[PDB]
Amino acid sequence: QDGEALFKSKPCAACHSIDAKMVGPALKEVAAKYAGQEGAADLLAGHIKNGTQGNWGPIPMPPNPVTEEEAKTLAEWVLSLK
Ligand code: HEC
Ligand SMILES: [Zn+2]
Ligand SMILES: [Zn+2]
Repeated sequence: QDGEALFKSKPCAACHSIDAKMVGPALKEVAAKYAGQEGAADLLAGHIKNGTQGNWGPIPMPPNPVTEEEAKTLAEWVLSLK
């Protein structure tokens, strides 16, 4: 599956929109923040799979039910969002 397909088949939409702020940052805003940051795809892939907190606010993103390979597809897709 591609990034947009995984975005809908995994639980992401409970907390994220592509364009609007929900629980987590809008995915276009993640793309904007990490544009030009060397290494961002691997960083986001680990965060999508394993969870993270404190990059955008106090609310954490729990770990997600994704494989490495799904997390990498999703991270590359998120970074592509313009
Ligand atoms: C609520 C329970 C969430 C679900 C389900 C998913 N995400 Fe999330 N995400 C959420 C929050 C609250 C945050 C911000 C955390 C913080 O650091 O303040 C995030 C963050 C992201 C990011 C950005 C990470 C970064 O390093 O800046 C991405 C790319 C992201 N989330 C993607 C993502 C995907 C692909 C999900 C489905 C697999 C997903 N999230 C689930 C909240 C929640
Ligand atoms: Zn597609
Ligand atoms: Zn899967």
